[PDB]
Parts: sequence; C-alpha cells; structure tokens
Amino acid sequence: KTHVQLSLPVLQVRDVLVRGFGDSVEEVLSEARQHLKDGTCGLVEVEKGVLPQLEQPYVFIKRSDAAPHGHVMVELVAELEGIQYGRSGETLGVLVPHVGEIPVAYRKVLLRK
Repeated sequence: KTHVQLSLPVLQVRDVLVRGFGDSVEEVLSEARQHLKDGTCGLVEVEKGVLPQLEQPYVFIKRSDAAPHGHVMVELVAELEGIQYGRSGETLGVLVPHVGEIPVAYRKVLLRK
C-alpha cells in the first residue's frame, strides 16, 4: 500500500531519550521510515524552544492534502542547517525514536510510504 494508517505517540520534548534518527538527511529519513514500520516512532509538537532541544537533521511530518477515517494525510520532509529535503504542507510535528516514553496524546495520520 502507498499509505499506512498510524497512531503516533505524542511526546514532551524534555522526556525524549533519543533526540534524533542519525547524522545525514538520507539516514534520518531512512531510520524514520524503519521506526514508523516497527511502531517505535514518536511525534513532538513544534513550539518555541522545541527544535533547539532536538538533534539535526530533523524529520518533520507535514500535511500532504486537505483526512480519511480521522487520519490526516502526511509525508516526511528532512531539514539540516535551514535546508529542507522535500516540499509539503504544514508541520504536524517532528519525529523521534520512541523508546518507552509516556505520551501526552496520540496523533492519527495516514503516512505516504
């Protein structure tokens, strides 16, 4: 399938133990997709002060369209030193590894895989 319904745990930035997916744009997009497939991916909602507490490159989920079965359609965009790799809509948050942190909510998305 081109799209997968996922429910992503929403983490507080100060709880996150592993604050990025790796060291290159290509690695972070790769690892993000592996963790999404394995159910080991969390979501941090972007507000003032959040991104400087996480590791670059960043992997965003961005709205890809205007929401089947409650799931917003999203795709992955990476960012490194102010350059983005991909072009999409509004940021729903930044993806991070999930290693058992307690979430504050769940975000239902339809992920373009």
